[PDB]
Amino acid sequence: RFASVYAWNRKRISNCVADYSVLYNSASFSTFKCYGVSPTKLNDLCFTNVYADSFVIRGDEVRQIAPGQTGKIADYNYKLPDDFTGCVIAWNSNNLDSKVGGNYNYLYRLFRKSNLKPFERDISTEIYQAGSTPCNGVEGFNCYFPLQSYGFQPTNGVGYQPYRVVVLSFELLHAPATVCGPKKSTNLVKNKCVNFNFNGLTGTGVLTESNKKFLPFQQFGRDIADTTDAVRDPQTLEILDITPCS
Amino acid sequence: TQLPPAYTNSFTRGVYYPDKVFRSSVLHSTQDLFLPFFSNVTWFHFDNPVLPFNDGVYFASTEKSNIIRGWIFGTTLDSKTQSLLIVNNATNVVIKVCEFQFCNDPFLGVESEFRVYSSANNCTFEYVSQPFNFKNLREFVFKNIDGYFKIYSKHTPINLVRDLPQGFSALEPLVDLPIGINITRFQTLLALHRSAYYVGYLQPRTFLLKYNENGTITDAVDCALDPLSETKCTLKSFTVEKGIYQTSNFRVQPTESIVRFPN
Amino acid sequence: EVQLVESGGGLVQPGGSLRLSCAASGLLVSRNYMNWVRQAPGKGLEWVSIIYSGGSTFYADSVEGRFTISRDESKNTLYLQMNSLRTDDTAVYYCARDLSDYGGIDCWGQGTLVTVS
Amino acid sequence: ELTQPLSVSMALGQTARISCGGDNVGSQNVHWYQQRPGQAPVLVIYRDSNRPSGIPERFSGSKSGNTATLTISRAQAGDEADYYCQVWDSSTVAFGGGTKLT
Ligand SMILES: *[C@@H]1O[C@H](CO)[C@@H](O)[C@H](O)[C@H]1NC(C)=O
Repeated sequence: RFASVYAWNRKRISNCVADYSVLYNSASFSTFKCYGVSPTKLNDLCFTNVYADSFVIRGDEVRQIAPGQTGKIADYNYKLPDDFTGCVIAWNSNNLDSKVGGNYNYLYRLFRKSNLKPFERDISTEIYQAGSTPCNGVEGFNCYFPLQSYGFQPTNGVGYQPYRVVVLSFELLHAPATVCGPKKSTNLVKNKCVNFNFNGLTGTGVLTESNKKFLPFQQFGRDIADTTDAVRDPQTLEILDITPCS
Repeated sequence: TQLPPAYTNSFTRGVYYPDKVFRSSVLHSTQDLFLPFFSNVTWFHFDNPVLPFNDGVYFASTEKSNIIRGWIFGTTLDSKTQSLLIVNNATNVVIKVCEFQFCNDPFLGVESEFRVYSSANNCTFEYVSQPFNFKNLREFVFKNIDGYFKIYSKHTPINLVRDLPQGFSALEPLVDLPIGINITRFQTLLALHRSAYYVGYLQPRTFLLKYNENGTITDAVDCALDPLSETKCTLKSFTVEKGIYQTSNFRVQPTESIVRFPN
Repeated sequence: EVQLVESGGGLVQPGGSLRLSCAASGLLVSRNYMNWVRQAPGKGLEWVSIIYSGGSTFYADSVEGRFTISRDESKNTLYLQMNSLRTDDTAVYYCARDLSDYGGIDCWGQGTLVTVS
Repeated sequence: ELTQPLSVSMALGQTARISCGGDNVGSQNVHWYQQRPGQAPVLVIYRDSNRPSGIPERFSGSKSGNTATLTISRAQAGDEADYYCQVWDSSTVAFGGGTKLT
C-alpha cells in the first residue's frame, strides 16, 4: 500500500546501484516525466542521496505533481519547487486501490491557511479556522477538519482512478556519491591490442595471463617506473600482464 | 583503581599499505601520514577519554578477553552533528552513522549489557557484518580523507603482558567508508566485565618501503628519524655503502624582525 | 452565521474595466476559497473565478480571457477586477464562500449586476 | 458538465425529483442549490445527499452511477425555484443549466 497525500513515505535510497532505466524501459507506468535529466542518461549519474516520495492521488491530479503546477495537491499537499530536478513516475492502481463502496483510507488536505512550501510536509488534523471565533477542537461553523478522506470506486472515469506516484529527487551534499547507475561492461579478450578500461584505470596494450599473485588486497600492479604492469580483472580475479603494442 | 596516563615506544609499528598497488621485489618511496618511528605513544587502561583525532590515529591494543569493542568518531558528539559509531556487539559488528547522542561515559558489558548512547536521531546508514599475557594484538589506522573514513588493520598473534611487541608488519585496508563527515575527536569503547590500548598520531612523512616478491611490505624506513635514514632515503636503499652522501641542506632561519625608518 | 455583501458599479462600456468587491461579517477572506459566480441575465449560472484559500487563482477559460480575483486580508474583502468587458458580460455577479467537497457553497451574497453597453 | 430535465410543474402534494447526468460520476460530490428567482442560490443538498439546517426536511438527495438526484418529499407551490447542481471538476466549478420546478 501506498500512503495517501498529507502523508509521505520518503524511502531514502543510499549506498546502492540504481537501475534507473529499468523503470523507464518497462512501460508499466502511464507517466514518466523527468525534469532536468533525460530518463536514460540518469544511469550515468551518481548521487549522495536519492529520495523516493510515495503517495496516492486521483487521475486528474497527476498533472499537479510538477514544479510549475498549482491546485489542491500542488499547493496544500505535495509541492515541488520550481527548480525541481528529478523524475515523476505514476501509474494507474485502480486494481489495488478501488473498493466497492469506496476505499476510504485516502486523505487529501482541503484546508490550510497558506500554500505549503516545496517538500514541506504537515500531517496535523488540527481543526481549521475559516473565520470569527476560533471554535478550536471541534467541527462547526467556521471549523473544519482539513482532510476530505475521499474513497475510490471500481466504477470511475479515468480521472477518479487512483494513481500511485513515486517522485525521485536527487542530491549531491558535498560528500561521496553513493547511489550510482550500473556500470556496463564488455567481454574480456586476451592476446590482442586493446584500449582498456579496468575500474578507473585506462590505457592501450595487450593482456596475457600472468604468473603474479597479489595480496587479496591489491588491484593493480606497477613496474619500477610506475607503469601499470598488470591488472586484476574485476569479475574474474585473475592477474593479467600488460605488454606494449609494438 | 584510579590511574595516570602511561607512555610507550612505538618502534616501527604504524606502517600500512598506502595504496592498492602491487609492486614486486622493489624499494618504493612514498609520502603519506604515518606513525613516526620511535614516537611517544599514550598507553591507556576504566580510562576511556575523548582523544583528539588530529590527522589520523594509530590505535593498537592487547587483549585475550574481547574487551575492546569499538570506537566513536566525530566532532561535538552530542547529537548536534553526524557521527560514526563502530561497535562489536558479539552477535555482529556494526558500523553506524547517525546524529547520535552519546553518553559521557559510554560502555558495553560482558552479552549482559549495552549502553553507549541514550538516543538515536535521524540516521543515514549502517554496514552490518554477519552474525556470530595478552594473546591478540590488534592494530588499526584511522584516517579521514576527502570524506572517506579509511580503516587499515592487522591481526598479530602475541604472548605478552607488559608492552607493545617490537617487530614489523604493515596493515592492510579493512574498509573504506563514504561518509562525508568531519572527525576531530574520538573515544574508545570497552566492555565492563560482567557475567589495555595505545594511541599514537600520524604525521606526514616520507618513507621507503621494502616490498618483497609477493607485494608484501617487509620493512620500512622513516626518512626523518636520523641522518642514517636520511641517507638511505636519498640513495633509495636499505643498505648503504661506505662514503659521504649529501642528504639535506642546512638553513639558518631568521629569529627576529627589524623595521626602521627616520624619526 | 456569515453576512456577505456585494459592492460594484452601474453602467460600464465594452473594453472597460470595473472593480467589484465583497465583504462579510463572521468571515476571514484569507481562510477561504472564494468564488465569483455569474448569473447570466435570464440564461443561467456560470462559475467565473476562484481564489484559493491562502493561495492561487483559477478562471473559467470557457467564460473569459483574463479578469482577476484578489483579496485583502486586513479588510476581509474580496475583489474582482473586471477587464476586457463585452456586452456579453452583462450579468449578476455574486459573492460566494466555497467549502468544495466538505460543504459546497455555504454562503452567498445577494448579487450585483454589472451593465455593459 | 451536468445535464438537466427541463421542468416539473403543478407538482402538488407529490414528490419531485431532478437528475443531473455526467461522465462526472455520482463519484464527483454533487451538491444542489435552490435559486428562487431574484435571489442568490441557496444550498439545499451537499456531499451528495445531506441537507443543511435551515431548509425543509422534505429535501434529501441520492445518486446513481453517473447521476445525482434531488428529492423533495412533498411538492408545494411555495417550492417554485430554479434548481441547480454543481461539480468541483479539476478546479473548475461548473453548474448544470437549471431545472424549472413549480
Ligand atoms: C560474477 O558472476 C559470474 C557468473 O555468475 C561468477 O562466475 C563470478 O565468480 C562472479 N564474480 C564475482 C567477483 O562475484
